[PDB]
Amino acid sequence: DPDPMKNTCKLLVVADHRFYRYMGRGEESTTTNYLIELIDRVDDIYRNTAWDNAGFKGYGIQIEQIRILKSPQEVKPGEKHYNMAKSYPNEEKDAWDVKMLLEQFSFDIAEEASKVCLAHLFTYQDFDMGTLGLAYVGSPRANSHGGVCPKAYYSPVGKKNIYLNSGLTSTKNYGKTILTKEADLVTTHELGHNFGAEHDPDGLAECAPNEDQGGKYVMYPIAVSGDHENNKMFSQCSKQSIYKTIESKAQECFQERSN
Ligand SMILES: CC#CCOc1ccc(S(=O)(=O)N2CCSC(C)(C)[C@@H]2C(=O)NO)cc1
Ligand SMILES: [Zn+2]
Repeated sequence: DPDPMKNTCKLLVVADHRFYRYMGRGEESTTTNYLIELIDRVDDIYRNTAWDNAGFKGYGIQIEQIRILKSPQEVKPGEKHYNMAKSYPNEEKDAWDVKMLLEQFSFDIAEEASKVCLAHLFTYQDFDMGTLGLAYVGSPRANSHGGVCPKAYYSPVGKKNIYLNSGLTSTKNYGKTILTKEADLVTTHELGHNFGAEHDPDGLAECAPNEDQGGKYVMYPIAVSGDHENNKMFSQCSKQSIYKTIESKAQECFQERSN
């Protein structure tokens, strides 16, 4: 039965200078409110999900710290940063290579990252191939590096400890802002990875239903529209993975739900 004291994954949420400018209209309060609202709607999905299809419910996400980067991190030659002005590795792209950004962000946020269940990056960058978000997959194993619950690994190159309790979401795709309902689902799904779910097996009918049965679930490998019933829910495939992970990791790094 869930532990009321250990039922919530507290977030560090970062809005880099891009999201701030283009989603928050250059306003800190606007940016802050947007993401408080976003995470709150993502939390409705999680909290209301029964991972064992019965009483293993109530588990959610809350922001512990929001950080708004009103300004890019200035960079001289031969040095990089996730919230730097320029994209990496190609300068002449709208966006970073998604995997390198997640990697960069995790290195830069390392000191903060160790203090929280999860760290999440919000950005406004048009990644190639319609890519919208990325995150490390959690696991019930104690040594797992990735997903819920910070676990140090030393980077000899980085000259410090890193935590892969992280993920990111962009609200820009094919040259435009995505829909609010799309953004909610990008974050649900990345946090879903963090929480331990791999993508749904697309040829398995129970975990990838046809439209007439409510459509695909949120861990479907191709961005869902959010128009169909199942789009905002977790498949049984996702439940079984996330359940195991929560069952093991809640005692480690989950906290009490705050008002
Ligand atoms: C709208 C919506 C939705 C559900 O969440 C998603 C988040 C990212 C992607 S993705 O960026 O399109 N993509 C799918 C192919 S594998 C790759 C890593 C490229 C990525 C993903 O699954 N990230 O978690 C799709 C759905
Ligand atoms: Zn995914």
